[PDB]
Amino acid sequence: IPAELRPGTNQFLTTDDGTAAPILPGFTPTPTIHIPGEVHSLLELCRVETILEVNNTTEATGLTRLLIPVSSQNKADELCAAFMVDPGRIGPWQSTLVGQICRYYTQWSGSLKVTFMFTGSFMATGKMLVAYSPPGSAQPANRETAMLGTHVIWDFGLQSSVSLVIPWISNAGVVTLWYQTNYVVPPETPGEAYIIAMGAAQDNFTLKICKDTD
Amino acid sequence: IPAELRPGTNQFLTTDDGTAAPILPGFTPTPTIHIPGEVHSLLELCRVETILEVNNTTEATGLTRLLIPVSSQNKADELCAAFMVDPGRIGPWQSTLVGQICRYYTQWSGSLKVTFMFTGSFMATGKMLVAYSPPGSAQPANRETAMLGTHVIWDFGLQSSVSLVIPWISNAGVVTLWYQTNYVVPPETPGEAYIIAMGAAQDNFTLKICKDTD
Amino acid sequence: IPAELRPGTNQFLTTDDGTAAPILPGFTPTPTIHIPGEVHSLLELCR
Amino acid sequence: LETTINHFFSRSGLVGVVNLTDTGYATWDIDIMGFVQLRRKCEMFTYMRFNAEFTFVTTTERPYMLQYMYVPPGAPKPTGRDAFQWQTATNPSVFVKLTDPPAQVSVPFMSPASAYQWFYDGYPTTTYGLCPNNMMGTFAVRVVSREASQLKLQTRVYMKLKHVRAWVPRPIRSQPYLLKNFPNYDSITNSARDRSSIKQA
Amino acid sequence: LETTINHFFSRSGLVGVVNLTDTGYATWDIDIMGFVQLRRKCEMFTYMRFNAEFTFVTTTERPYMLQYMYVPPGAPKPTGRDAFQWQTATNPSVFVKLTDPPAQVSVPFMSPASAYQWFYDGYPTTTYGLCPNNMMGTFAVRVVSREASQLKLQTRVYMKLKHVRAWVPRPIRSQPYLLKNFPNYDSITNSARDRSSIKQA
Amino acid sequence: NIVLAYGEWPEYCPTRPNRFYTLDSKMWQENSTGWYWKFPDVLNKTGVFGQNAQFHYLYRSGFCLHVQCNASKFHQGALLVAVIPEFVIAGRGPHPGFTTTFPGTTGATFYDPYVLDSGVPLSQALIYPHQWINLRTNNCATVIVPYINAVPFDSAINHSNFGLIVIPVSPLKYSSGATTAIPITITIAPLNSEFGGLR
Amino acid sequence: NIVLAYGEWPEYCPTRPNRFYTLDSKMWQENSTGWYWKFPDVLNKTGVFGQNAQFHYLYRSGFCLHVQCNASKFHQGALLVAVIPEFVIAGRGPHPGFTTTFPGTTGATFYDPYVLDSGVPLSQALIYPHQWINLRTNNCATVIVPYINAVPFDSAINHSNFGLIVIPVSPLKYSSGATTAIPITITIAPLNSEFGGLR
Repeated sequence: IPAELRPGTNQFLTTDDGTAAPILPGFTPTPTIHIPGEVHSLLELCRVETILEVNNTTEATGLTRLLIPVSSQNKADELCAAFMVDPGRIGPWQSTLVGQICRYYTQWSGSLKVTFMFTGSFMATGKMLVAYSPPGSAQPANRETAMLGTHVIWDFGLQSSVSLVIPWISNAGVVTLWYQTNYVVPPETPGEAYIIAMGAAQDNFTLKICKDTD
Repeated sequence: IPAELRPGTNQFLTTDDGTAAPILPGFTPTPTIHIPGEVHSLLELCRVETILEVNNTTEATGLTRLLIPVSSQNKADELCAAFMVDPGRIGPWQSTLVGQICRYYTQWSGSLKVTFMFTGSFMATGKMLVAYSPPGSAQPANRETAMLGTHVIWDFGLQSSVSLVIPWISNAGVVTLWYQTNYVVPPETPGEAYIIAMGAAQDNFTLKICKDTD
Repeated sequence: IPAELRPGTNQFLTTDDGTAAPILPGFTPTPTIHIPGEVHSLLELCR
Repeated sequence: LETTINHFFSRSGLVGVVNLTDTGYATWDIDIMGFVQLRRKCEMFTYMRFNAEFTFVTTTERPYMLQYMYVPPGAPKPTGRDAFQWQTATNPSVFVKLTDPPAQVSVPFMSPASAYQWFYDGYPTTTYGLCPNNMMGTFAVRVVSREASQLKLQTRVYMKLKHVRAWVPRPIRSQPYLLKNFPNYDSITNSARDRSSIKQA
Repeated sequence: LETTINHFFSRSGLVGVVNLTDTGYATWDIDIMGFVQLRRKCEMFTYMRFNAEFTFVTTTERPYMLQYMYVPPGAPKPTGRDAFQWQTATNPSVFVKLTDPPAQVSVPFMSPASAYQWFYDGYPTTTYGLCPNNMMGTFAVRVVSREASQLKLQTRVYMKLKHVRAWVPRPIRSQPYLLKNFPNYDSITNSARDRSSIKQA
Repeated sequence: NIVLAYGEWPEYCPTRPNRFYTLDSKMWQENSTGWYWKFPDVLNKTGVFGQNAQFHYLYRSGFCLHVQCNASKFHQGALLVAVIPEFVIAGRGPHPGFTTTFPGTTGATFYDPYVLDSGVPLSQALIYPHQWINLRTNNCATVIVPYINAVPFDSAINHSNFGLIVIPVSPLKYSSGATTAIPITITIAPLNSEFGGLR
Repeated sequence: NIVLAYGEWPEYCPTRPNRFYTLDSKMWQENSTGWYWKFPDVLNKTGVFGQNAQFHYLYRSGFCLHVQCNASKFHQGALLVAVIPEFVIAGRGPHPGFTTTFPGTTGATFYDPYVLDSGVPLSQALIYPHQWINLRTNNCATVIVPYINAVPFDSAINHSNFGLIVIPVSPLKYSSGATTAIPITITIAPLNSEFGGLR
């Protein structure tokens, strides 16, 4: 039969589909068994709430950078902590599981959520104003100009944890938290506690073109 | 028609499937007939009980290395013979048919069996304790610490042969045999006999990746 | 489409089956007639 | 999608770089833990299972009949270019000329256990965490002539992973490592770069 | 499986190594009993039946029209490179250039009896155990030019066995053998290496 | 409440031989830094299981855990109970040795908890089946672990299936007059053990 | 009891011509070392079969054997009756000659039984259809052998179809006063002979 050779044959494409010849024909491999915990796609990995570094100052040096301090002498409406919502930029998200698998996959889009929890005594009681701003502006200044946004008045005597759904990032957006009340202790009780943060991605978090890391 | 040439064409693979052109077309070979004893696979070869060398000492030198001596002056519970259950290691199994076709086929697994038979006079009478140990430990020391294993109390007046099924070797395990009684003779009878051993593989004896021998 | 070249292509086998291209396409030969005494195989000669 | 685990491994990157002088030959153990771009993507998981295919690219500095042998795990490695291991028919070898487009061959899954283990906590009975069931063999590149090759050739070995299936995950490595096959880290770097204060995002 | 008798012979190993100077040609009888790796695997059985295919690999030290003739059993072997046996059309020959990928050809089953016999106990009427029905022929490698070749070329011949069927078995050889086609052994080595005593496994 | 490790309910498919064992309670101070145990090693030379794992050289079992610390309402802090499969101590600097990797019932301690002594940062340790013991909500934690191994059997002495880690993330603060240490007791019960072969 | 060589019951598909022949009994001493016969040669120049195999030059037959040794209850030892197809004497050192390879009815003896005079070790000789004559169980052995050849015919004089070997594996020991030698008699009967062509 006649045949021609179009340009592009004698080449090695480095991303190809045609199988080579097997070097050991007739070899039957050892058959698999039911090992529990099989991962089909790595989208299931980035839906795991992992610990978020916030106190990434110079003098942190250890496990103390995994936690946000809460005093008992702070006057009302003074910012406790603040960080950008940026899965991939050099900062707080660089320690979580989202922030590592988004150094791959150049373009991302989705809906991240942020979870806090509290680590004080049972007798303590306070409130927090977890705020949020769209990426148009910078962080607010006062408690009043932060109150008008997407606040969640989270207190301590009832709930020990709270979440917050951030809608539709792409390739900033700033979250803060304000005191909004005093931190109240009974006597013979240590008056310091810490709030560790979390981080995860919800269902519509998609990725695009692959890219090597670091 | 257009066609391309993927990398990997102009090569000789040394394990290939495509037939060359026949050099004598039209030649009809001489047709076969019914020669009895056709072997389809060599798994049928390693299910043949062959004679196992046990007395492979220095001073054996001949047919006397195919047999285990049995005295008539041995005191009770003294080890008559002992050897590893290792189809392929340098030792007793190197003479049998299993031990040659497992120098090929690097990885083996199965269930070997060991058969003995006795070669004394009709008037003789004794017993033997064919023992076995798992490959965790070494051989036992006394008759008592060998009795607790997988013993088969084989005697001479009733049975002239006995087998023993060894479960699930892979890529040691030690078999012995103990006297457990005196060797009893009537007068005008030679008081020495020999026990030759066998060796075979049962049904679930499988092999894996091919390898050249010696 | 992808394709490979197994060893044994660029060779002349001296006992082959593939037809070459005809050098005169469209040429119809002169048709045969009934010449008596046709030999199909040479086994008939040795009898 | 392109976030499935098969597409995440389906690029054919460089593994090892092998050069030979004329000694006369050059061997190379099979290991994927050669570069840091592939180790950080394969200590992600604990149990893996995959077939691999290769490609040998040859850069001189004409064609010769150089071969690429293959050693299945257990067979002895060659010691000289004219030893008797080069003609054992149980070692599948590939004869490829230089000027031809590069060679390509597949390797099936040879480990005795159901999947490869990148983390073993035990002993075979310095012998801590060396599972012998990860051996895949060598290649032992040899130029074929009767004598006096004189090429000074350098090959490159590429690797594509196919049909891969992964089990239970682990977190990624966050520090550089000293040794080749051990997680030793010489205690410390951080994970996130610092900023000025806890405020002022 | 891979313990069937077809897979046990299905590797293409080396058989003979043939070199030619310019004399001018080089012949080679067909025999599988050349190396000990194939003799110990073929004195296993008594009656065999198989088709074979070959491959000729050429290592100089450009392309020439060297041919590979074939002699069916009974035809006369060539005596000179310009004799009249090179043009007999009943000998199937294969013209292959040097720079091309290597030649490959199949040979059908030519013995007069139903299967090949590796053990004959009788006479054709020093003539003990020489069955003439194992002849398969030669190849007679010749470089083709009008005069003055001047190559100093060396070929290698590979062999794959196909469709093989074996009959009644025999035990393996356990001693080295002196002569080429006789089991003479010069009486003695043992089979199993010794240990200290009958006890102490 | 309870956390199935990857959702198995460990069944089995060699005989088939359940007492609630109780390891000895560790004291937790201010400047403590963590513990680890590496099952199924700590059940050796202990009980009828120890007489079934030292003599038999094939093994398969699953476990049910119960980590429980008792603290009054005037303390604070939060632990972290994770179950890591094939947990390998790296060694600093230089291999770690033997009495560091197999601690026995006295579970060994950490040096650098931020990198888990293996170069793996603690920020992402919640991939493993975790359970927060926060001292203002509860005082217990329960993990059920199936048999997670590539080969369907192993030896009991050599190969460790997994490990159990307990890490104080937020340190314990307490006003003066209260007790300095807080105990942590652990309960281990084999679920479906199945041994094989006697030596 | 009886052992069919590879399970044939030898039928046939040239005329079609059964007396129980009896070879002469060999004596077995202490230091004896074996015998072999190489059928169908030993039936030549003997009986009506000898007048049918010397004049006809095509041949096909099958055999029925009966090796039987008579020993009292005060001896011991064990023989080995095997039937080897295409059994070739190698020759030591140098070809063996003619009166060594075709012994006639007086079956020739071995030199080195451990390698069967062909480089083949005796440890694996039980691939062939074997039957143990153990002197404390029985005193007889019976092998039926079909016609095993690639070509469907051969000459009777030149080509030997197979051989019969008798090897003392365990040597004969006896207390003083008993007889020194033990006889071994053999019975040969052709089953389905079919000759062809007369010269």
